[PDB]
Amino acid sequence: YEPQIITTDNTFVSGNCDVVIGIVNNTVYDPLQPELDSFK
Amino acid sequence: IAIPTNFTISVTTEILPVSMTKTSVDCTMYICGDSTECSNLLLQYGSFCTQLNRALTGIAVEQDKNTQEVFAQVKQIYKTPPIKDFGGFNFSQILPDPSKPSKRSPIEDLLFNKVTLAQKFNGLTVLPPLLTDEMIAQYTSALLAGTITSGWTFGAGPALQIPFPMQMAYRFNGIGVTQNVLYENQKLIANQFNSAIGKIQDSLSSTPSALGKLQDVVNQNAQALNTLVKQLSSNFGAISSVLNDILSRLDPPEAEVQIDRLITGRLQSLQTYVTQQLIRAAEIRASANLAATKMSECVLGQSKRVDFCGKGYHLMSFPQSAPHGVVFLHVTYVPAQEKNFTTAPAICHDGKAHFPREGVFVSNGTHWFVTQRNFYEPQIITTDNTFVSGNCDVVIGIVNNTVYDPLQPELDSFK
Amino acid sequence: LPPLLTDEMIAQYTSALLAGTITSGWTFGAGPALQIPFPMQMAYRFNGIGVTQNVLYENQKLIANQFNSAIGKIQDSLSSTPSALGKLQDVVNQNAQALN
Amino acid sequence: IAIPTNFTISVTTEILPVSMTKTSVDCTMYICGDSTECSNLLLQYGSFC
Amino acid sequence: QQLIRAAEIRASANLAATKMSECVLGQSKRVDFCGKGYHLMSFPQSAPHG
Amino acid sequence: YQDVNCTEVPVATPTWRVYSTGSNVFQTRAGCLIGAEHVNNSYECDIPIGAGICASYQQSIIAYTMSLGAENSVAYSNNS
Ligand SMILES: *[C@@H]1O[C@H](CO)[C@@H](O[C@@H]2O[C@H](CO)[C@@H](O)[C@H](O)[C@H]2NC(C)=O)[C@H](O)[C@H]1NC(C)=O
Ligand SMILES: *[C@@H]1O[C@H](CO)[C@@H](O[C@@H]2O[C@H](CO)[C@@H](O)[C@H](O)[C@H]2NC(C)=O)[C@H](O)[C@H]1NC(C)=O
Ligand SMILES: *[C@@H]1O[C@H](CO)[C@@H](O[C@@H]2O[C@H](CO)[C@@H](O)[C@H](O)[C@H]2NC(C)=O)[C@H](O)[C@H]1NC(C)=O
Ligand SMILES: *[C@@H]1O[C@H](CO)[C@@H](O[C@@H]2O[C@H](CO)[C@@H](O)[C@H](O)[C@H]2NC(C)=O)[C@H](O)[C@H]1NC(C)=O
Ligand SMILES: *[C@@H]1O[C@H](CO)[C@@H](O[C@@H]2O[C@H](CO)[C@@H](O)[C@H](O)[C@H]2NC(C)=O)[C@H](O)[C@H]1NC(C)=O
Ligand SMILES: *[C@@H]1O[C@H](CO)[C@@H](O[C@@H]2O[C@H](CO)[C@@H](O)[C@H](O)[C@H]2NC(C)=O)[C@H](O)[C@H]1NC(C)=O
Ligand SMILES: *[C@@H]1O[C@H](CO)[C@@H](O)[C@H](O)[C@H]1NC(C)=O
Ligand SMILES: *[C@@H]1O[C@H](CO)[C@@H](O)[C@H](O)[C@H]1NC(C)=O
Ligand SMILES: *[C@@H]1O[C@H](CO)[C@@H](O)[C@H](O)[C@H]1NC(C)=O
Ligand SMILES: *[C@@H]1O[C@H](CO)[C@@H](O)[C@H](O)[C@H]1NC(C)=O
Ligand SMILES: *[C@@H]1O[C@H](CO)[C@@H](O)[C@H](O)[C@H]1NC(C)=O
Repeated sequence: YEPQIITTDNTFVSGNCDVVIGIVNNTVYDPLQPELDSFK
Repeated sequence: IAIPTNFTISVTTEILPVSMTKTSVDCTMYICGDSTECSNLLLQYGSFCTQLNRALTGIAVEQDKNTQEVFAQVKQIYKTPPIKDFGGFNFSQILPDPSKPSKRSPIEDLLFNKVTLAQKFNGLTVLPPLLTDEMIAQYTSALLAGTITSGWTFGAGPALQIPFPMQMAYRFNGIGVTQNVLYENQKLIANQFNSAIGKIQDSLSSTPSALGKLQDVVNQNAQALNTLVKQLSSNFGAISSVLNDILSRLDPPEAEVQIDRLITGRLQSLQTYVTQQLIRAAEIRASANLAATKMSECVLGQSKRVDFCGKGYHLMSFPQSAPHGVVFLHVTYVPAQEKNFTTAPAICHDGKAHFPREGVFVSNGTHWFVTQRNFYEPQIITTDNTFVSGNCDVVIGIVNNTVYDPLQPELDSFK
Repeated sequence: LPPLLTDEMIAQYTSALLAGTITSGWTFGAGPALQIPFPMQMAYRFNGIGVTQNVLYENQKLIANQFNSAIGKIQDSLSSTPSALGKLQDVVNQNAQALN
Repeated sequence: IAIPTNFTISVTTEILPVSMTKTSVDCTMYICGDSTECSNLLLQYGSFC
Repeated sequence: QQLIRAAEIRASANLAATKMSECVLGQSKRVDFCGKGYHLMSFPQSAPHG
Repeated sequence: YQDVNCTEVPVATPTWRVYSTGSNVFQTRAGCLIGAEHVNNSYECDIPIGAGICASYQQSIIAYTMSLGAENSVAYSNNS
């Protein structure tokens, strides 16, 4: 048990979220966005 | 290259004997039989009978040891929840059925009904097995409930629950197919699984004799024992085959020789029978050890040894009892519907050679894609599913193609 | 009594197995046989024991030379030493002696 | 620590026996050898043969 | 004597069958089961009785 | 005594006539045992008898049906 924030580099995307049963809603934090906002 | 595009689940039956009938025979009742002078003559031959009885007792105990080793492998007796919502799967065929005889599932009942087969004779005895059939059914039910509910974790330490459609999801992950395949083909997989288990019992029942080994051993034992009894009525080069006749019709000093001849013949026959029983018990114990191994590796965990359990990539197994043995049902993943493409070792872009992180390169004729090895889900070649190494010209057989970069458009819009 | 399977037929089985494992990797042991270029199969075999693929793809010629030389040496090793077999002969000797 | 920098592919031989010559013995003929007296005497002994 | 020898030969045959199934038809992660070193692949050959 | 409808036990010396007939007689599949007390509850298997009976010493000797372990049901639900 080592909980961690759900970023976009420890998970992968595949299709849309209709076929799977049991999908939940949440936000996947992206690491590049704060740096891009800082520097643009 | 040729990559599959579809799959089939399959279930395969395996049958193994684990024990034989425990028997016991004592000399004095057999060789001589309620006669004092015959016993007096036999006493001169030494201690054959003590060692014979010891040898038979060894096998008698070893049978119980075999059963204990093969079946008794759980510290606790688990139990399925009262409701059944295993994500669409259906285990009604294998789970115990209450509205029936004591505890047996339909397949176990079919097994007991299909297999069909000694009474009290002179000097022979059969000892009851130490574990009754209900206890064996209880063990198998515990194992099945544990593996349905808690995966393989109950084999190592304490049982930890897990949703079934999620444990199979990364039971695929063992054989190299990613998770989303199951989560996007759950309904089809469940239907194939249910259909296969439905077929298996008809396959067992329709074939008149597929049990084979389980029945076979029984016959052998009976046959051997019969000959022993039929060895009792033999003159062995004497006047008559009945001891009372010999003793009554002649004086003891004369009849002693005939008594001795019968003694020698019967003793030799008993020796041969015991030797045969020992040799057979060795092989049965070997099969029991193999069964215990298969139990440990295949039921309590996934296996990576090819053709150890079923044909194809292995997923799990389910045990069932039998009159004198065990029956495994192996669930396997078999690819099918292959389609062929053209490949290349590694791309060469910008003067640098790019290799795939996990998967192969394929091409439908004009464009190039990266796909996993056991399934066909093409993806655009990016810079995060490939790794760079070395220079372009070293590798033989490379091809030219661009490698898309995800960060470039994003910084292009926001320079 | 004669054996049920003649020796030529055993040789045919071994040839079939060898061809299958040469030109199809090991997929023919699970389902339908699938072809794949041999150097790619060897690359995956390396990837299966903790060595990345570029190690093979850079040193293909050296791998080939070592492989060929080793197989060449096996034949001489068998031919020279007379006790190379040493185990199949023992069974025949024991059976003949017991029957005699 | 110590790590390698080279390798040598090798091939090794292993040998296993799988079968032995099938055989049979004419039980009665070996003991008696086409003699009527021996054959008649042997029937007393039983079903060893 | 023949019975005991046949049992031993059966043990050897079962071992050979397991080796053929597990090493010719795929890689193996069992140490020293097939060769000394890291296993890659095996090739079979026949013999008069083995 | 093995394979005997136990009523026939007295038929077949100074102190042996306390283990014949007697007061406690238990009938099992293997035979009948004299000198033990039947108990309803169950424990682990001590000295075994057959057909699921394991005699033991506790201050007397008891004969009970064998136990297979402790019940344990796993709390299983489709999102836990
Ligand atoms: C998860 O988020 C999605 C996206 O907003 C939700 O789907 C929509 O929810 C709103 C809420 O009122 C509905 O009006 C829409 O009809 C839904 N669908 C679409 C396509 O917009 C969804 O309800 C959220 N919750 C779950 C459990 O999925
Ligand atoms: C993979 O094979 C399965 C069957 O093994 C396909 O499922 C069948 O699809 C057809 C479509 O016309 C249906 O009529 C059948 O009823 C389906 N069978 C079952 C058991 O449901 C499946 O479509 C194949 N995969 C793909 C991608 O086509
Ligand atoms: C699980 O499978 C069993 C047997 O395959 C199902 O039991 C049968 O269900 C059919 C449905 O119409 C009945 O007609 C039969 O009488 C049932 N009993 C049999 C065949 O012995 C069971 O319904 C399935 N469970 C689920 C949840 O689908
Ligand atoms: C090979 O695959 C590519 C990728 O899908 C195909 O290119 C696209 O194919 C779709 C399918 O009809 C078209 O709608 C697109 O317009 C195509 N181009 C692009 C840029 O997406 C290509 O047609 C395939 N070739 C063959 C021979 O199957
Ligand atoms: C991949 O692209 C490179 C870059 O153009 C190709 O390399 C050129 O090949 C031509 C062929 O004779 C030479 O004349 C050029 O001098 C090469 N230039 C460089 C920078 O190497 C290469 O041939 C292409 N490979 C394939 C398979 O198309
Ligand atoms: C690894 O060892 C091999 C030999 O086992 C080296 O290859 C030899 O290189 C020398 C010099 O180029 C040649 O004279 C030999 O003929 C080569 N041997 C063979 C069998 O071809 C190789 O150089 C070594 N690795 C490194 C990085 O040096
Ligand atoms: C779990 O089962 C319950 C039934 O009580 C159902 O309502 C729920 O939707 C299920 N959850 C998922 C993720 O399928
Ligand atoms: C392999 O694919 C090519 C086209 O890419 C096709 O022409 C050929 O027939 C295929 N080989 C088969 C089906 O054996
Ligand atoms: C494949 O074989 C053909 C045979 O003519 C040869 O021309 C081609 O160069 C080979 N390709 C590679 C990548 O070795
Ligand atoms: C023993 O005999 C009695 C009467 O003779 C009979 O009622 C009883 O059923 C017998 N016990 C068994 C186990 O058959
Ligand atoms: C045990 O069970 C029997 C019958 O089931 C009953 O008569 C008895 O009271 C119970 N308790 C004891 C201590 O024997």
